Amino acid sequence: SKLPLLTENGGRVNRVGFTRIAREGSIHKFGFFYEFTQESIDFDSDDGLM
Amino acid sequence: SKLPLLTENGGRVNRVGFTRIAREGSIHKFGFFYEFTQESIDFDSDDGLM
Repeated sequence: SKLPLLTENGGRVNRVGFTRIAREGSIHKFGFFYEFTQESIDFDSDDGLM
Repeated sequence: SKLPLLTENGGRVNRVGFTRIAREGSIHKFGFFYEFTQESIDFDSDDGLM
């Protein structure tokens, strides 16, 4: 019932349209840290602690 | 009962005929279109829309 049929006289028949879509995404921020003292390094048994 | 049996006298017996059929096909017309304006091209963000 929706086939674009055409007669020998043509005319303004079977017009169509188009569409488009948009996608999006965003970034975020992360981080963490730790703290220490000089003694916690110098007097510790393991010299490879850091 | 319908075998073409023939005797020694021959004669006009067991005549047959033939037939033929006609097939047909035809073509049809199709088409469609779309329209646009100059502003839909010049002011649109996407220079590759067309």
